Amino acid sequence: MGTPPGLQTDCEALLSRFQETDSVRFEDFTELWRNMKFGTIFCGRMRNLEKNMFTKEALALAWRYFLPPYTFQIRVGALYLLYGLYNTQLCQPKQKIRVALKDWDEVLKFQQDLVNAQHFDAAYIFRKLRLDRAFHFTAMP
Amino acid sequence: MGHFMKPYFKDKVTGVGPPANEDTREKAAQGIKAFEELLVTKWKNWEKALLRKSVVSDRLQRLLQPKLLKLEYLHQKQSKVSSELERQALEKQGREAEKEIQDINQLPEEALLGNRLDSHDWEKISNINFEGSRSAEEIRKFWQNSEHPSINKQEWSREEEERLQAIAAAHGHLEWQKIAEELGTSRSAFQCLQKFQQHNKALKRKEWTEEEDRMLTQLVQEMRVGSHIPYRRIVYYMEGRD
Amino acid sequence: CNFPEYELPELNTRAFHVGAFGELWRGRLRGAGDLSLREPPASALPGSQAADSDREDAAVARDLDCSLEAAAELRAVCGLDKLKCLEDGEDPEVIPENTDLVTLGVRKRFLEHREETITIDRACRQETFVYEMESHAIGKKPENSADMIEEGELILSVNILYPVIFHKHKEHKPYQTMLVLGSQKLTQLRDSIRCVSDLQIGGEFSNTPDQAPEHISKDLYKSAFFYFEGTFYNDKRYPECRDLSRTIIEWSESHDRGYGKFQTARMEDFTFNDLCIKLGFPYLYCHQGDCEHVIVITDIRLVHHDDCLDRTLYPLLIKKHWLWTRKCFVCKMYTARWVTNNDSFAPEDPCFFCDVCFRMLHYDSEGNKLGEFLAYPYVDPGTFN
Amino acid sequence: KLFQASPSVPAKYVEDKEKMLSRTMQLVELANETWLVTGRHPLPVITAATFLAWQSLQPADRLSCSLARFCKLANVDLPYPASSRLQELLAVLLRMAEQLAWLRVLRLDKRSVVKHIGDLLQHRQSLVRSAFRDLLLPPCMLKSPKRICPVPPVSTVTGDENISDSEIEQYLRTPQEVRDFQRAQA
Amino acid sequence: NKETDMFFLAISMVGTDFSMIGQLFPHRARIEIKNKFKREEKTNGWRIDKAFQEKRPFDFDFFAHLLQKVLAEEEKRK
Ligand SMILES: [Zn+2]
Ligand SMILES: [Zn+2]
Repeated sequence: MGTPPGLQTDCEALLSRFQETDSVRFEDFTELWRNMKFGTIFCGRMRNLEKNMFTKEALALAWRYFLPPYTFQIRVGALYLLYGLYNTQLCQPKQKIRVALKDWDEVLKFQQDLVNAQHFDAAYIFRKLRLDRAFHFTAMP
Repeated sequence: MGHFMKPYFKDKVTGVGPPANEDTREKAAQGIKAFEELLVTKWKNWEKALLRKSVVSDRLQRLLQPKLLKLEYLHQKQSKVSSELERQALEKQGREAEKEIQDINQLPEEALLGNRLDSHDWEKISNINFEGSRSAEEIRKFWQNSEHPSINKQEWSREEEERLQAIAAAHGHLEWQKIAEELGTSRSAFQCLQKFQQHNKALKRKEWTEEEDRMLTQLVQEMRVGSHIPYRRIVYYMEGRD
Repeated sequence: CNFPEYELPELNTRAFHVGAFGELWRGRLRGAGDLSLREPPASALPGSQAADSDREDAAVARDLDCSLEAAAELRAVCGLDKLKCLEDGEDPEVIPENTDLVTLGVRKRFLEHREETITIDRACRQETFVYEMESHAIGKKPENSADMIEEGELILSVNILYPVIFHKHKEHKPYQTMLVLGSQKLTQLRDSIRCVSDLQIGGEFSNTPDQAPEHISKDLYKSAFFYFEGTFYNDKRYPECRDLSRTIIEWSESHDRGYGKFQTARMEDFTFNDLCIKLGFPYLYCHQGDCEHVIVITDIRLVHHDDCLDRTLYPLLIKKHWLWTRKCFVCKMYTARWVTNNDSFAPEDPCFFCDVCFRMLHYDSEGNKLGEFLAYPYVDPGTFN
Repeated sequence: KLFQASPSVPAKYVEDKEKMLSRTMQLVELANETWLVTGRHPLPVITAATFLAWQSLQPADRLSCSLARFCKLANVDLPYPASSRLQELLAVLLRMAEQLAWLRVLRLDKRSVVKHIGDLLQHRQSLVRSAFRDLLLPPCMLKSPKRICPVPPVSTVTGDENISDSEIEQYLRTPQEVRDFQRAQA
Repeated sequence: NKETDMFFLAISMVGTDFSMIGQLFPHRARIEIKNKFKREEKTNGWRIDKAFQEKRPFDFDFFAHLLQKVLAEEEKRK
């Protein structure tokens, strides 16, 4: 399947802009999200199966950005993108992010590092996703 | 990735599979057919053209073989024989055979084709002229029933359609060979029945019946999940649809 | 170690033991409650978190090593209002123009050329089966206690390819996707499949078409087996069952056929947790002695509280390919129920006939045989797909 | 090993040994009488004849098999000129096929003719005698040489005592080149 | 072509001593020099005669060096 037509461009542009801001704060990411108005992506005459698999692939690709080798602020921006995509979807039930066994532990260590780094925004967003149980315990993403 | 298509296990050096199993042998002895038998390929114009070529070639060899064999035997006998008058008689026989082979050469392709029910070596034609790709009986049926020129390939006239309908009603829509014979346009039973079924009000129904609705509803409720139903697969069980 | 790795990118993975993989997943989740089948608290707008604040801020403070006030500040910061730029009342059927997404530009380009009187419709988008089955089963719970999925149970996705294959296309395959449990025995999956080959019938009945066989292939033969990691799993519950694996072992082990040494096992001896299997790598199944299917373990994951927890439905069907009905040649529209060979009337051999055409062509009112032909009852795999 | 149902070979390619021998024998004699054997290696022509005979015994499928596949199946080291010998015999085969009425009407080719070799052999003698009246020789020199062994001009004159003397000067080295030769291989 | 010019210049320099010829070129045997002569004579008998007359000073290092240079140039440009 791969990626939706144009989603990769929007995601990479958003992540690049968030990097150029040199800020890890969630305020900046939400401000960009509201300014370019990313949440519309879940509207536009897409039917049930279409919203389901579009959200699945979008969450998988947002996870792909959330993984290494990209550095602290890139991964923080990718986590913010994951949070936005999951919490602005209109699926029923809300579709879950596909995460591999090999990645659960590394993401847990990254959350622990975020806690130790005192940048509690990203750690809280990950914990909020965990409360939503926004992730699926899969073998591959 | 594509190496594992059916058959799942295939011999590396020869590509063959294991020999026939006991269950498969019993099933074959019971006459149970395989799904692979349903695969049939449409007759492209090349297939028809080379079938025609094969038929003409076959008839040509059938007619020529006795003549040329006679000529060759006669020439052998002339070569071995020394008697002068007998040699002259054998030479005359050879001249006659030469004239016969020449006029056969000059015969037209249509004369070579002959009648629809003429005999041919369908087996040899199949396995030597199409290398066994199509079965001998299949080729025989195709030729004699559709491809031979005596078959009425022309489009149906309106009078022909009306008479077909009338005589189909007269014959009770049964024994379509008699229907085709009474039609008198050299049509076949299969052509007549296909035509009637394509314009028979009893088969293709705009209306509905209680049993059709009941079985449609039963199949739909048994299978349907959400908005999906087998629209065109329910037609197997109830009659008169797509 | 049982650590999944890509053998080929996005195509197949290395082999691992399902039980050990599930135990490793549970070890990384047991006691946290994330793998539980119980509904957790969900996010909300900052104007409605007051009820959830007492339950959430303390836990956030404990886990993030931050103060309760810091937890509350984080919650206010991460409020959905900062991300919910669509109001909850907005319909999804229209592209909102107040956006800079290239994705929605492409969506607009797709939708604009589909509004003419010839193109406007709400028909199927690309496929139907997946969402229908999802919405029919997702989030449901069983009517019986014994039919409840265990919390943290493994969910395995198994694809079975149809015996009918295109032979002209290779990117895509004709298959049906099933979901099975780690604890389930392979007996349930074997017994669940409704393959048309089970309905196979035989015998020639041109003289007496009404005397069709009383027994389908399922009533005469029951031999079936799975193939994983070089192991045959043959059924032997019934006398009709035969261990087909012995003949293929005899054939293959006698010569260098390109495959290694093989060994036999019964079908009821293994559960889905006992297998050491790859993901995405093709595997084999067979039944009726000759009806082989291709088995692909597309996916494996732990159960989620939003998944289908109703085990009465398991094994689940979630995706299904399509086969075209075999329409009889006489009317070229209705589905065939009979096929004839040697048929003098038929223009080609074999020729397929519907139950309507067959009798009215080959038989008179009394049912007497007409002409020369051999006739066989036919079951359409394109129908019973 | 073509004549036993070994596991390494499909049973499709097993025949009668005597029929194979007779087909190959008659093909080899045909090659002999057509001047295809004199002054050349017999093993490649024999190998070709065997391959064509085996193909002709069932043209249905063997026409799809290659001589390279054949030697692989038989475990035989094919001579390099086997293909050339086969091509020569195929040209002779077409020259023979042109004689018969049905074959010449059918407008056969190098490939499709495989299924009439028995028929040709049945009437070999008369048809080949007729065809010779149109012989075989090395195709290299059958290119219609309009000139054959042209007579060279007579140049038997040897002069009187010496026709020239500057030749010796032209064939002797100067002292510069003499030193150059001395330093050449130092 | 340049290799042809080299046989001509060599045999100008040294005469028709195929052994020394084949030695100085890196991969040409005496048989190759003979075959080349047998090919070229028909069209370049004049050039062979000119070369016999062209008793060019045969220096070891000069010719070895100009060889190596022009072989390198030809190989690079070819
Ligand atoms: Zn099956
Ligand atoms: Zn009908």
